[PDB]
Amino acid sequence: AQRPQAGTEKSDIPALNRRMTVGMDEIIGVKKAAFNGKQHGVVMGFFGAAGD
Amino acid sequence: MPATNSAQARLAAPGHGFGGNVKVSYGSVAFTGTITTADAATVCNLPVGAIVLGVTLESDDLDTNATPTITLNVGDAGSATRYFSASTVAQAGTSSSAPATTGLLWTVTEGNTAVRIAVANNAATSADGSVRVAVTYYLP
Amino acid sequence: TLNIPLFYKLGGAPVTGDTPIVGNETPLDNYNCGVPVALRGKGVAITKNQTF
Amino acid sequence: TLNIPLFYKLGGAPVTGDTPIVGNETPLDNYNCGVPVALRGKGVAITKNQTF
Repeated sequence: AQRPQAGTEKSDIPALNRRMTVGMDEIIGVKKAAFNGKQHGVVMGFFGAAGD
Repeated sequence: MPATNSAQARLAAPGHGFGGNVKVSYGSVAFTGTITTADAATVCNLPVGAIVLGVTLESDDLDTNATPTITLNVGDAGSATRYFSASTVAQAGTSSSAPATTGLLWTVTEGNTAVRIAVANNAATSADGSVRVAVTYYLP
Repeated sequence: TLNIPLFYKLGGAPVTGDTPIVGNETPLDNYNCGVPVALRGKGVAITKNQTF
Repeated sequence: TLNIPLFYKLGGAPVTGDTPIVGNETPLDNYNCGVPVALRGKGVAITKNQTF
């Protein structure tokens, strides 16, 4: 919905540069494809990894 | 041992700006006439998404008797005695300015955004005065 | 939010011998998937007490 | 001596739903490393009693 955009602000007094804030903002949504209660394109697999 | 770090466990942390640098709401309800237990009045009104920090209750002398018996309750529409229960600061013998001790750090729900003052016990001899409430809170 | 459709395959039996192409109906399957979208961001402050 | 700075990465939580880009601050981490410097040497002598 919105690409990440940046912006800055002079907070306390713009003449007496005592404070400044930078920031970034985003509108996005991520979801796994699901139809009729089923995974659309993923096969999950569980294996025993010992981690030695 | 399973006492982990809080539901807060990852972020940075607030300072100068438009956040929830803590706030007040103040009202001065004026009682007059005779004072029975059929009294109710809003003094102030609160947000929805806010957590209370502390309530200060200062009143005048409302029952000038040798044995005073006036008694106040401070709360909202859900719980009539949520902040103060049997305050007795309006009596002419005791002292005023009692801070709140019950129900402090809790998120306000919908329909509970108006602070009422209800009279719990009848006044033996009603005088004229006023009651002040200051409620501190903040927002996310 | 944003809804995405899906059509399945076709399912029955080949109408053997005598049967119409007007008598014996099929439906075609159809489903949905909706992705919700939210705002999010992050910011950093810079003072002057820690800058000179 | 010579001092060298370092900046870390960024740390918190994405300010979900409603929150400003002016309310909820971060610091940026910063560190130092200083290398000290010293003199050093070596020498060799040659006579004439051991040279003719």
